[PDB]
Amino acid sequence: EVQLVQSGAEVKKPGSSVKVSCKASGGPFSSYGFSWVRQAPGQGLEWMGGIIPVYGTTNYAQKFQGRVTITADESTSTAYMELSSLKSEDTAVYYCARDLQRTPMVDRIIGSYYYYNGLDVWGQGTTVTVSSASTKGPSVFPLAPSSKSTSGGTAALGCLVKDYFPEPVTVSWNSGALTSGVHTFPAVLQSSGLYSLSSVVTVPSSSLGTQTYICNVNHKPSNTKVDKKVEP
Amino acid sequence: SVLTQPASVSGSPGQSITISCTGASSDVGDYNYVSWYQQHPGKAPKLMIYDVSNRPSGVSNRFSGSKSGDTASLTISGLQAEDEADYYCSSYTRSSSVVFGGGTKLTVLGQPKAAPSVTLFPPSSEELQANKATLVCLISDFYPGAVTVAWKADSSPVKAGVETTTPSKQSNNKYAASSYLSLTPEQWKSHRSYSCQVTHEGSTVEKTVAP
Ligand SMILES: *[C@@H]1O[C@H](CO)[C@@H](O[C@@H]2O[C@H](CO)[C@@H](O[C@@H]3O[C@H](CO)[C@@H](O)[C@H](O)[C@@H]3O)[C@H](O)[C@H]2NC(C)=O)[C@H](O)[C@H]1NC(C)=O
Repeated sequence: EVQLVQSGAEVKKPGSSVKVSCKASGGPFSSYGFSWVRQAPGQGLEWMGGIIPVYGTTNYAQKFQGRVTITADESTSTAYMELSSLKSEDTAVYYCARDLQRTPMVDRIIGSYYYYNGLDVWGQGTTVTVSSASTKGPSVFPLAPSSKSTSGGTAALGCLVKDYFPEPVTVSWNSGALTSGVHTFPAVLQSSGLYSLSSVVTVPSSSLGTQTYICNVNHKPSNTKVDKKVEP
Repeated sequence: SVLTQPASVSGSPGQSITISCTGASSDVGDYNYVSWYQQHPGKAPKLMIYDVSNRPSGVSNRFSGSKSGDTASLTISGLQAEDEADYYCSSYTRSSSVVFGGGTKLTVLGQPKAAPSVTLFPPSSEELQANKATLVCLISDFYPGAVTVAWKADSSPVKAGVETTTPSKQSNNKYAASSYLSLTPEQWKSHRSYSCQVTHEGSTVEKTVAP
């Protein structure tokens, strides 16, 4: 079968542009229509444009006319989508998807010609985050456990990862040793444009004051690595 | 041209269900390039129906499509738990060259309820030394993923500085969410206590911290 391989994730400031590649790692490429569909988080699918490489023709949705450009490379079997004048509303997952049937033979080719039977082969998607915030390392604060070592049952402790950008961050406990009861929550996007999340472990109360608990926060975009010891 | 789709449909296992695209059928002598897609979270859409009554190889015969007038319909027979996903319809017109519908979230009912396990943390001493304060309220293991959070300080509701995430499915088919309350160190120790109330399906669980 056919596989569509897309480029990695992208982060852009507003007003800039982004170009996503779509490598058709299979047979079809030449006589097949390729479409570019984006999907905002928690929203519906939106088609931006399509291209037929053999005919050198493109068709763009009226919403993206003027700032979208879809090109093809017949040699390497690769498709491209370039979106300029990026706005924060363009933050979405961008997919490239081939059509299901070979294009029909068109003797009189319209420059905007395109066909659509159905997109059966899709790529893995490319996340494009359009913000205006700058890269910032997070401040890591402990979340001290409420209960004591004699209160019985289980206790909860964690770490607060505040005011960082961009995603993602990774939080381990005891250098990857403590993996049970760990619940790292999805980050929140504040009005300032920075993210904030928390990760917590549900530990036996009798282990408080006996087992050392350390959270390992790693934010690669800012080269920030913080080891914070959480104590009662 | 816009294709309208029900925002949500719900059925039980064994039940049959019909979603309905109610957009493009236009342009009388032109043909109907109508198609349907299924999309699970974090994965690419999957072509289930095209060409409106046709179905590609490998797709279960429980899915079928039809169209009457300006309304197309996707019928799913013998609902299974794996069918719970998002569904979209599409259509090619001369005017607009494809239009993906708004989408329909299909829910497979019958699953048991689950009250949320809530943990609330006071601000650290290390954070207060930096002249900042943040309350961490963590919501875990509730079913389904619909919940709302209200913060209070000594029975008085507070709106300023509340940042709440959207629910997300865990690895155990239950959902999780977190809420953050930002405060100055004066507002934290001047008040008597702070509470995070998590109301889920009318049942409210509460936790309280104090300096
Ligand atoms: C005949 O015409 C076609 C256009 O229909 C020419 O194709 C073009 O081929 C060049 C390479 O020969 C492609 O350039 C490449 O661009 C990528 C970046 O996308 C770059 O990394 C490569 O190093 C290379 O420069 C070009 O994209 C491609 N254009 C299209 C529209 O497919 C072909 O070269 C022509 N051949 C002759 C003999 O005239």
